[PDB]
Amino acid sequence: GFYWSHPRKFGQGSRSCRVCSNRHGLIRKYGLNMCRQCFRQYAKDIGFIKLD
Amino acid sequence: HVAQIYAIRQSISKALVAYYQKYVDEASKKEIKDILIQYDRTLLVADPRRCESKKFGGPGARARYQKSYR
Amino acid sequence: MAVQISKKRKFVADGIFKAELNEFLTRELAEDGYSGVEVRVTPTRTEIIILATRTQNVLGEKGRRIRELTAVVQKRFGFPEGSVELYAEKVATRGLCAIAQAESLRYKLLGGLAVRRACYGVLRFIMESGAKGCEVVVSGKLRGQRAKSMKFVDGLMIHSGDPVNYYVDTAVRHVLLRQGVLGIKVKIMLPWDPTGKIGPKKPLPDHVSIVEPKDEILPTTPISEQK
Amino acid sequence: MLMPKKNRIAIYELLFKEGVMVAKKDVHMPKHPELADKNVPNLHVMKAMQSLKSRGYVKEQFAWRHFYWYLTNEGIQYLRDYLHLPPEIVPATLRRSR
Amino acid sequence: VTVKDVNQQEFVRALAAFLKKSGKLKVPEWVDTVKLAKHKELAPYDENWFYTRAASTARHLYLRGGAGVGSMTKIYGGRQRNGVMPSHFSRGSKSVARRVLQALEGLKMVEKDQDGGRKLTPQGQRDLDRIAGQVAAANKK
Amino acid sequence: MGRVRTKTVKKAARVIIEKYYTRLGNDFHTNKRVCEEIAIIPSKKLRNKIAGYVTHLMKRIQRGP
Amino acid sequence: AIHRIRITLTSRNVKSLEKVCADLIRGAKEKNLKVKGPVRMPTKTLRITTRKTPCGEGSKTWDRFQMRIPKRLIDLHSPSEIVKQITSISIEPGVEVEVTIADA
RNA sequence: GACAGAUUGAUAGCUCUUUCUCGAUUCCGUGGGUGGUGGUGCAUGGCCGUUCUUAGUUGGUGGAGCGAUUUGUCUGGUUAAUUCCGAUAACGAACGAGACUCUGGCAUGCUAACUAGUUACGCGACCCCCGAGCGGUCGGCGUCCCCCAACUUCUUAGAGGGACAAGUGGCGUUCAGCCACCCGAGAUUGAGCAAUAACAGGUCUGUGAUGCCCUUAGAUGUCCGGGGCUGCACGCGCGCUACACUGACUGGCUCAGCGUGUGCCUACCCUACGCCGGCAGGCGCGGGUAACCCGUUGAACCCCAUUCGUGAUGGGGAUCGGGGAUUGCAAUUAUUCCCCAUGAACGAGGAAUUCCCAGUAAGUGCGGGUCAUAAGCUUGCGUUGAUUAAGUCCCUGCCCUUUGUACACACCGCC
Repeated sequence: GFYWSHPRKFGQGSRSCRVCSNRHGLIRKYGLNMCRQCFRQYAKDIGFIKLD
Repeated sequence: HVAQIYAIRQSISKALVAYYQKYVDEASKKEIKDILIQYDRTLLVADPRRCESKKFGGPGARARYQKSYR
Repeated sequence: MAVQISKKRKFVADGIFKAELNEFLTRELAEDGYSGVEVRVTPTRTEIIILATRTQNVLGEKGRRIRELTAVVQKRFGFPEGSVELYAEKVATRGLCAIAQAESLRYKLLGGLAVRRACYGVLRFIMESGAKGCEVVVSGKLRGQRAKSMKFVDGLMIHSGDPVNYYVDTAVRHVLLRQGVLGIKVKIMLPWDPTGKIGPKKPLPDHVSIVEPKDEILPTTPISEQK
Repeated sequence: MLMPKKNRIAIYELLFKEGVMVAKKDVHMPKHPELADKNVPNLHVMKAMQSLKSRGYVKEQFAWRHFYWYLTNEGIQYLRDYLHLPPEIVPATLRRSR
Repeated sequence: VTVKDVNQQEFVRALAAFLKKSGKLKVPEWVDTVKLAKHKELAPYDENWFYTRAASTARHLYLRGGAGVGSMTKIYGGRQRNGVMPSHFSRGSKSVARRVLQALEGLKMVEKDQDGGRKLTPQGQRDLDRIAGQVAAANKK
Repeated sequence: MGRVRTKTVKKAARVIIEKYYTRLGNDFHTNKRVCEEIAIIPSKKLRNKIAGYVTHLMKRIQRGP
Repeated sequence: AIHRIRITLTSRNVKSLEKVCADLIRGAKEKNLKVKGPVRMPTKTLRITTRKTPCGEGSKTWDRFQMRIPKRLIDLHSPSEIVKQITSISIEPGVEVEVTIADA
């Protein structure tokens, strides 16, 4: 067990979607780390309700 | 900057109005309120207005990011 | 430990934990008609009421399955030994929950059946149960290389407003078949408008109920009385 | 009956010790909560357990990238006979109820 | 007739004069070659800012109970063409507001407050607004 | 222009009056909260909006039936 | 004991927070002591703005995902009974309750 | 499963001798997978886009048609809106609109609030002439606060109320309403939600949603190193900055709001105040699950103080010369920033064409999102805040009705 090495510490190497491990359009804010779609799926359940 | 002034204008006309009303008299309150509201400039009247929100697909409230078009 | 995670970043986290559950739970207690958890945090403890239907399967061998899921949630979201008790309960009037019936239709098709006779069997039921109205949509390829979309509807249904938000019981579920993939969409209308017990708002705001004259008898000559 | 012996013999006996073994799908952990005498992340765990299911002596869920390894009644034999463990054994689901 | 009662912009005009006509403060050397803030395009014409800016800074402290260097930088701002770019806000120079504070400290117009930040000291509190009397009573105009 | 009335109002209004001619009058704010008593009008807008014709039909009635 | 207790009530549901908030006032005033009633902080609006579209295309429409979080808090002075009574009762929905010891 | 060299990029036993250990793993077939940001969005789920915030759609019973179908579902007035009334073989219903939610504004009306403000006190003070004043006295920032003041005047957020074409005068079939005026927010402050029914719209690269297909170890499995995605005679698309003197650079004064922040799922912030340095910055140290700390968020336009003189000039400010910082293991392929230095076209834009009516256009920063590094991107937020339409269908495109139609892949047709 050796070699699989870089900065996996910053850069999107590191961070990915908690639901589906895709690595774009990522809701970093507010300690979510969902992909932007994985919001609208896991959104009502979270608490973000569309008001206005 | 500017707002702060019809704010302070409105305030020292309103305050002065509540002055002559509450303890002093009413006739002078009404002679004041007349002298003011014959030309308002929103002196005792709060300007009911406030800014619109922005909507997506535009720089301001209403206007829109220019349409590409072939 | 001395983090004190933020009333911004914390309710987000418990919304997330909520979601993470309601998925594995859905995806594992599927054949048993999981309707929904309501997460029940307490002193020293985190209750979590698994509101599903056929509780003979959530218990299993003398109550094994319940004990697996308890251990799972212990081992995942960080709940120490004796700090999490699952509590499987049977759903009241399962006709009126959506995902119960929508799942009942993933598995009625999966089992091996036509669309037609099945979804009627659902739609029939959910109305007969006690619904203001309902609809079911079975989009997807359906005995043909092309995709159809089928929609069998019954009773009343509001299709706009805030009202929708606390009245309809929407539920999407896929279904993966020996061919490909259909969509179920069950969308039930709740008649808790009549009698929740205190049905939330009760009126659909359109609807006013004028209580009637009731008495208003007698003009007559004057008279008096004493007591 | 495979791979790094020290690590994988410990993964079996972890799973026999427990009713359920959760995980995460992440090759780059060098650890895993409880056990992990040494390294043995996903890989050594997965490689073992994704063997166990396919032959049949364990059963899955997945649920938001994690692997929901639940121990099968047939596996009770496979792993205790792997681990020479006593013919009573009692894995973990002893389960005093009421 | 406090700093407020005097029409505040012809305050620092005379307070710049004060500290010139004192002939002490501690003018230094980065001076003739100073930018003033990366903010600006060009070094300032009145060759004598800091008599007039230490004036500002010192009266400023009169108006506000405590102020750091970080504060002084903040307050003397502006827009900043990064050019074809849009304009943004850049803090003023620290060095200069700092040495203005430290130099005001030499005459003892100011002092370091408790809880961080400079405020003006009673002695300075005087020299400041003494001339407020002299600016109102220079003449009514 | 903005406001012509909806049939939830026009119908309920006309039906209050059919049933409480004696209770109502030709003011707003009186019969306004009569409607709170004799009906279950959920929204304040509608509650209030209903006393709309409740008046516009009394102004009609005195003039004609 | 009598110590300077703060109860900080943080929740999302305004109605299901102010049934609890009222029950602490009416729970303390039963066994009267002191209070300084419910304080009302600014409500924090957790506002996210993502594209409606998965993938690219269509005229650019986004949603406006919101979560509120109103904080009430109630000061009091009591022993280790009245705290452990008033906190454990009036729990239930999605409501978080803090208990500060005293002053800091 | 292999510590010195041939090598190789690599301290890759990945490989060419040597061999020293774990030791039942290993290896080699076969079938079969397992992935794949491979393929196919005319194999599909969901989700989205849109026809289309346009007024439309549907049924029960009647009535008409043998029956597809049709009326109800409409001449006219009305209306943002088959929305309403009424004429009425229809009567009374259902979805869309409306009602609703959020929001935005009147609430010296209530409940309160050391995580708001506080307010003004009481002003008890420090208090320096901060300033007025001979002195009493006063104007005023700051503080000394605290508090066992007092209170909600603004702040906050809970319950409330209200605004409802409500009154009066026109106009109107004198109905439905429309118009004007009164009190006053005059019936419209702005979104979200949005039907039937569609469309090879888009999406397999948001989905551990996935049909089938490919590919499958030399692997399109996962990566390291580099490279590219940035390349350049030309073409178009959204932006910004200018063209200057109602302006340019030179003093100064001075007014927020929505947010945002550490200590977060795997290594990582927000930043107050000390020195140092010009500056980038650097180096000191401080508060901060936050309405406390940043933070009276001390901004730009704006506002005020001097230069300049209509010079492609001081606008403009490109393209390069050279330094210096910072992020990053690493910036070559100017990373980002600063400091120098060069110092462009543009003096209002040829053919066209979108945007919109009130706190609106425009300017103007500022947050958020994107972020190690970082935005000329969007989405919000105030702030400064105009001109003008207040109507029409003249162009474009939409609704109904009647009608014609050899069109029904519907005129981008048919011939």
